[PDB]
Amino acid sequence: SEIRKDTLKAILLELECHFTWNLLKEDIDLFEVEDTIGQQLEFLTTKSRLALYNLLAYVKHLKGQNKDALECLEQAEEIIQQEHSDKEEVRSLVTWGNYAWVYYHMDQLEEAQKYTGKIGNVCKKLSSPSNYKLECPETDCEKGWALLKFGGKYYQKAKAAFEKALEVEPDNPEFNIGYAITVYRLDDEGSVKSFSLGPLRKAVTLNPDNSYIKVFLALKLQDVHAEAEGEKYIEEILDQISSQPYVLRYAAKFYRRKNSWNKALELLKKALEVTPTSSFLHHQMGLCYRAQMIQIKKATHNRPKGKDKLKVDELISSAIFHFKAAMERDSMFAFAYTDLANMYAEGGQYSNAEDIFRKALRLENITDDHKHQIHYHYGRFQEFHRKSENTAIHHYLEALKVKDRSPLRTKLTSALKKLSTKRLCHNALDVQSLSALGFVYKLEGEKRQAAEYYEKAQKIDPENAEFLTALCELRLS
Repeated sequence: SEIRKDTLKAILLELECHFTWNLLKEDIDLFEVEDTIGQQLEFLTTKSRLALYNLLAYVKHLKGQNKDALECLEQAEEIIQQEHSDKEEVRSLVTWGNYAWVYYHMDQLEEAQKYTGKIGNVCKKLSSPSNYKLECPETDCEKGWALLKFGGKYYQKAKAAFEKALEVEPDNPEFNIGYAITVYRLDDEGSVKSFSLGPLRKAVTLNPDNSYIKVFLALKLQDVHAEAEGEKYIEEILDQISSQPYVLRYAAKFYRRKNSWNKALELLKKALEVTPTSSFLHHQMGLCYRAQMIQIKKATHNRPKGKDKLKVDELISSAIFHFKAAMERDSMFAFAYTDLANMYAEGGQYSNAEDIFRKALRLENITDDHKHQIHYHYGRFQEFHRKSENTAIHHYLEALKVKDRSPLRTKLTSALKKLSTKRLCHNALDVQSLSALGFVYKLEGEKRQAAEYYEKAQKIDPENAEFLTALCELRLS
């Protein structure tokens, strides 16, 4: 019955939970997010298993695994009850909201209504101004963490949620970690900012035994050239994090940026032992082997000999090994494809690089951010290794069409201008170059120039709908 489904949905949309926080599937890699959450659940890396299971349940649903989502929600409930709180009904509202939505998506309307009913009863008892929700700092915090996990498009929204929570309890240890991590994420080659330094120090003060927050402080301290103070925090946590793969990968980053490669690898290996299925961790190892090789090549002016040549060959093979192991564990782990392809290209293995790039260019269910970077890297490969300028222009353009504002924007528009201008010097009637320039100048706001270029392209190709559309938009002035 579409009638009954829609009246229930009116109610489900009034709940506060993951299904009403606008957390879009298209903005994440579900397998990577699922891996990340799993790693955070390991060996009490967090004091917040409840939020993690609620989020994991939402992610399972997004992967089309509603039965597994129910299992996470059952684990969520057990964490609530086992706590024997006088506030177990209020603490249960997000978990109940997720239950209602999941049962709704499984076409179990009667079950969904049991949960909306329970949510309604609590809100009524507590005299909430809303029928189906109850304002609470804790829920703001949980929303904060969910937003944070969905990535860069949500960082400002996450910051707002944590600030809402902090408004009620400014010295809450948990809200402060969430706030400080968000500002850390917003601080992020830049140049790197240090707006997070204050909030991170505060969060560490409020959470003296927390390895998770300490490692971010160490990283930030490293960023502002206080590596020595940062290493003291790293040394403080090392014994506590030996079975905590999520924190280990950040401590390993700390050592990698110091060029302490064996230290970084020792930690990443500990991490892979807790979670051997992690694409993320394999890729991090590959980056670490690659960084070492680049450093050796520099120190030997690109001509390594002897034990250095030997080391370089081993590092290259080890890097390839881990990039492939990453791809094997998540066919959607796009960073592994491009880093692998770029390595083959650098070693002159063009067929191999092309094989990898073609797989990457055909991945469908990956974020626009990843497609954008894949197009960029393929464009660079075409420009500098194939020397195929038209093919490069095609992919630089696709990169911009997928994502027009990113740290790659300046590089993309500069390359498009250069190759298009060069081409137009040879053939004033090259349609691809004319329209590339029209696209770039429109994107930059140079509307007269953009119209001039598109008008030339259209006169040569009169029925091209893209040129007609771009021109219609420009004529709006």
